Amino acid sequence: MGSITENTSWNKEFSAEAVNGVFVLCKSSSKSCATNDLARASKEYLPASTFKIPNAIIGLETGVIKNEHQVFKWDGKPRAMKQWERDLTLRGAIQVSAVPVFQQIAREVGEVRMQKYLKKFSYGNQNISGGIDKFWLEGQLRISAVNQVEFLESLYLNKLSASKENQLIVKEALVTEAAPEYLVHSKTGFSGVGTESNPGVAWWVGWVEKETEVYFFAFNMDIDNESKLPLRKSIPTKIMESEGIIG
Ligand SMILES: *C(=O)N1C[C@H](NOS(=O)(=O)O)CC[C@H]1C(N)=O
Ligand code: NA
Repeated sequence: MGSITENTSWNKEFSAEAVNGVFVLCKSSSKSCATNDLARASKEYLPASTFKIPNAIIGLETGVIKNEHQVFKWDGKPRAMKQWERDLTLRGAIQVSAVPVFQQIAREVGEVRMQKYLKKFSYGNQNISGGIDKFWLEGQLRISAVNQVEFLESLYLNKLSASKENQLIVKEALVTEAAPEYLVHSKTGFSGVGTESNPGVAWWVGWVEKETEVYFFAFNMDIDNESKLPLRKSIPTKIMESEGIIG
């Protein structure tokens, strides 16, 4: 990233909901990004389910995921959310955010390869300690909104250290809104409600293509009650609607 510039006009969307959080928005490239909070833009948080993006790429690159038509079969044993109790494609597993599919991917990738790829991707603090199947859920890995937009820009441009076909496969799995005039790729996350005096984090990260332009975005907020979870999309959506990007 080049520079990060404060835009105070976005604060109103946070204060109206009593949300402590940050939005980072970059037109064309991470050369120039805007944010409501310079300090929070670079503060690092657990990635939670946003980690499915690098994890999917690493799974493909290592051959743990064979291709985009692989079916991750459900063994019929209880999973923590009922929407995960079914056979899933890669896109299906990302869209329903099926943690156990990605835990098994991570186990098969292994610590050595996982560390190597997070270094190649400059992914956050690159700290995978805490258990190979949970470091991004409750371990020591942390990433900022700025770093998310840098990582997503590389993915958009096919510039990550991975094959172009594998980056294209994961990008297809990340489409969340299609209109004739714009296309959104994105991923949500929610670490949990945290503990006393130590809130969890909620995320929405991605990019928007409109006309011949591209906008990279990353939102996070502190959260201690799950009723507030939809704000992770509604606050940044309102900002991007106000900017004329979506809608
Ligand atoms: C990811 O953050 N997780 C898996 C699943 N994600 O759905 S979300 O992206 O809509 O928040 C549920 C929340 C969370 C988890 N419990 O691990
Ligand atoms: Na939501």
